[PDB]
Amino acid sequence: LLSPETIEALRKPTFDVWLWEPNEMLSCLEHMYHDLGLVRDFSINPVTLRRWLFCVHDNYRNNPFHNFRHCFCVAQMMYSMVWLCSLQEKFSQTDILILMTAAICHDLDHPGYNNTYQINARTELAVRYNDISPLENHHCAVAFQILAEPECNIFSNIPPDGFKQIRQGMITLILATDMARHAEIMDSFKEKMENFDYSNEEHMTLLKMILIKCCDISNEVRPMEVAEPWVDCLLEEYFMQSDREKSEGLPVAPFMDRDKVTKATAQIGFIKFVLIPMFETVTKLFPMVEEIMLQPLWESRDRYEELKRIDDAMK
Amino acid sequence: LLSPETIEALRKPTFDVWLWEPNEMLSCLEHMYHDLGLVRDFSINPVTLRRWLFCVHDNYRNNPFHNFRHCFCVAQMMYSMVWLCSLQEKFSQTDILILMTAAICHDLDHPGYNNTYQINARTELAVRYNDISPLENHHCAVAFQILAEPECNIFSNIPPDGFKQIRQGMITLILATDMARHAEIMDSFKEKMENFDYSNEEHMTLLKMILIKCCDISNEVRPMEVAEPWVDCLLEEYFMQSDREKSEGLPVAPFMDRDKVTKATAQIGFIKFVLIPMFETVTKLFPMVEEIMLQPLWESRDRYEELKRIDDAMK
Ligand SMILES: CCC[C@H]1CN(CC(=O)N2CCc3ccccc32)Cc2c1[nH]c(=O)c(C#N)c2-c1ccc(C)cc1
Ligand SMILES: [Mg+2]
Ligand code: NA
Ligand code: NA
Repeated sequence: LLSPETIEALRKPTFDVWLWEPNEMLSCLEHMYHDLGLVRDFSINPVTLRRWLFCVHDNYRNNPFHNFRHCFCVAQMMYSMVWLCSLQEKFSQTDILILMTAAICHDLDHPGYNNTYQINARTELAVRYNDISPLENHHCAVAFQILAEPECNIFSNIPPDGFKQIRQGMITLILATDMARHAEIMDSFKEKMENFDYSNEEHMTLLKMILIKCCDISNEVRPMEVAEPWVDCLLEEYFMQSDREKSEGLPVAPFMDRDKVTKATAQIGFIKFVLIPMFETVTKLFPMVEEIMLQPLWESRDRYEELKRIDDAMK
Repeated sequence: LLSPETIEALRKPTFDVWLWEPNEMLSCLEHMYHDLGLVRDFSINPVTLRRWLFCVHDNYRNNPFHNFRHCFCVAQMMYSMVWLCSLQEKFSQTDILILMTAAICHDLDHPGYNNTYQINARTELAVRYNDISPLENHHCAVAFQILAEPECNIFSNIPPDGFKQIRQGMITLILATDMARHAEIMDSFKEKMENFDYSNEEHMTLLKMILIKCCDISNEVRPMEVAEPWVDCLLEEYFMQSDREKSEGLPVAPFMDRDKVTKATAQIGFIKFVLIPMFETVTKLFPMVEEIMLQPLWESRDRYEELKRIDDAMK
């Protein structure tokens, strides 16, 4: 249970996610729902909220990166963004609920190997989802198989009008965390940014997809003490893919090959080309993000480049 | 064995489809992949082609409408419009192969209850496909499961690069048979119709989708000896659903309700507001479409609107 200091600390992207076990992180997730007013406002059963989170945890696998601790991070970032940008002013509790609950469920039952792998290798998955985000489809399908189980049904006191709405909302947001759609989504978002209209449901739907996207890859925003380990974790998972592809005679992405990559090169690429554009467009709507999220993205890039000439002198 | 009155009758849309038993209709679909070049071309095995088709028979269901026979009508109709329109000049044999093969697999394993039931009943299927064309994804999914079996893999001898173009093609096509996407498809089709261009893959891709749709719903193009028994069938399914749907508290469509439908009324709008204006914008690119198809339609509309006043006098 929760230290009033921690209680404060948890809302900030600083927060050291490595000082926490699973079952403590679960106690943190429980807190966020209570704190955000979700439990009161959607008559969530407090036992059933605990049981669901266990049910959820249970169904993430032990991958180097795509494990429960990713999910917790993404959630905790969404919670963080909710306080930073005062999102409870700009969204309904039913939107807020959707964001949190998506965030938690978004990379569920991840097998460790992305869609590219799923597709190329004709996996039962990609067969079953016809090469359209077989992962991210599955994530949802699990997410609701879980919620179907009455003891893990935290929506049990929401009537069908509510549920239908949340279901669509979650399914959108989870499916947007395929990166194949990153520029697609980022373009459409910039288009609507010219004259952003908090009245306009398509604008908010985009905004929401962005927010979870920001979270689905916020790692580097955190302190580097905290952030860097994830990179190793990610790479470890990546090389674990390519080795199996190189084995089975399947395509290998340049970002996933042992020989071609370095930690320093790949992250410079990702920070400058993917992250800072996304967190820039979002800074337009919420200025308070420059300071808290762009700053330690700028720093993290400045570090990786000094680490680049150190990767270049050695080899 | 096929008599050459049959081998003549198959290439045109009149072809009566209630005569032939299953094993005989398989022979027709064999004839078509030899006759259209695809056996000679794609190095297709002559026994993997009779296994894949006997297999594909086993994985339709005994549905009042959406059955193997529906699969035959649509492909046999799809055959009819290769000669009719002379599509072997405009389209590649890849495009010819996809279109044929899609037609054959397009409503695979249909349970006889539409997207709107699966979803509203929160059925395993709907949960899995997240309300996104639940059936048209399931059909496509069952398809490529047969063609992953090595004793049915007709594409065995095809490259993955060819297979990958046959994949992300047959896919695009079967997901277009969700009439729920009808409106959306039509309008994007007339968007290109302004200035049509057989060079462009997209315009050509859109064309391909249109063509296959016209087939799923191509019953009243046929002679009303042949064409009218598919409105006793369609409704036998439609009612079976709306019996259970009322019986499980679930919304019922007007158009499926027992006591709001009389065959005639149903097909008049289904002809006036769906079939006619589709085939009309098919005919701008291929004029011979007018003669053969838009005719037996216009007359089936007349036939039904009189059949209407026999119904209206009675009630
Ligand atoms: C080895 C390079 C590390 C670098 C670049 N890399 C980018 C990448 O692999 N891909 C492959 C598909 C794609 C589409 C558009 C842009 C990039 C990429 C992955 C990544 C990086 N840094 C990160 O902090 C995170 C995080 N979170 C990710 C990351 C984030 C999400 C997921 C699903 C996977 C990886
Ligand atoms: Mg994911
Ligand atoms: Na687990
Ligand atoms: Na069967």
